[PDB]
Amino acid sequence: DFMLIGHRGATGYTDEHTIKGYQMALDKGADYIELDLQLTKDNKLLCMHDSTIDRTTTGTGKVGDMTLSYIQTNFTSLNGEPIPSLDDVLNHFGTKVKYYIETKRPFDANMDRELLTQLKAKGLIGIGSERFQVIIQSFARESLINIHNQFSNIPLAYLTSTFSESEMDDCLSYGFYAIAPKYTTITKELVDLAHSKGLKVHAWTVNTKEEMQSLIQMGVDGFFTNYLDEYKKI
Ligand SMILES: O=P(O)(O)OC[C@H](O)CO
Ligand SMILES: [Ca+2]
Repeated sequence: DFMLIGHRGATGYTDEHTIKGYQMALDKGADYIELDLQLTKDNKLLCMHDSTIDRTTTGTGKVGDMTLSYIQTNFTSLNGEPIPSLDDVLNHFGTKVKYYIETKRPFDANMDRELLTQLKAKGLIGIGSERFQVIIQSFARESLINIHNQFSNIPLAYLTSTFSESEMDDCLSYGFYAIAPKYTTITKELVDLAHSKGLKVHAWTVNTKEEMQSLIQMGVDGFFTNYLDEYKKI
């Protein structure tokens, strides 16, 4: 009844968005590994939070300006792990793990298409797939609506830095499964209102046991954390 999400893998303990980090998240008790995706010049999907590789890799530049091959052959994560593609992660873990996958902005129909192509190739969506094995999240309503039009049974989470009744109503209108608000905007009254509308609430990004306890008392259905070991201390 509660979803513990490893934010970019196990970010508090190791490099974000590495297969080593995704594995560490699973080892530390995450229900879901969380991927952020950026579109390469050749319309492949890179596990990368920022539009640019400058902060987290040995390289620089916009992901959209380089081919997947150029990025993976020339650069590594800060501490030397490979920079994984969506394909690399799905090939590594297959149907053994649950994925919480963000389409980063700007909205791009090519990103949505490539995401659905890679998931379908592993049987993670469409016929015979387990509901909740993949949740897709975005700040871009356009990405979630486009995906919902193509694969109506994938649970979708709308990412927001606010938590208003108008946003909950939009989630209902477009058939989204969850609203995913910044955790400091959440109150028990707002969670109860979301629940009354048939929405789940997935809070991000909570990093202390005290703040985890507060969110659980408010009745959130899940949260994203950098520090999975803190959940075992609640
Ligand atoms: O860390 P960000 O910037 O992707 O913020 C959203 C949370 O990670 C939940 O996807
Ligand atoms: Ca994210």
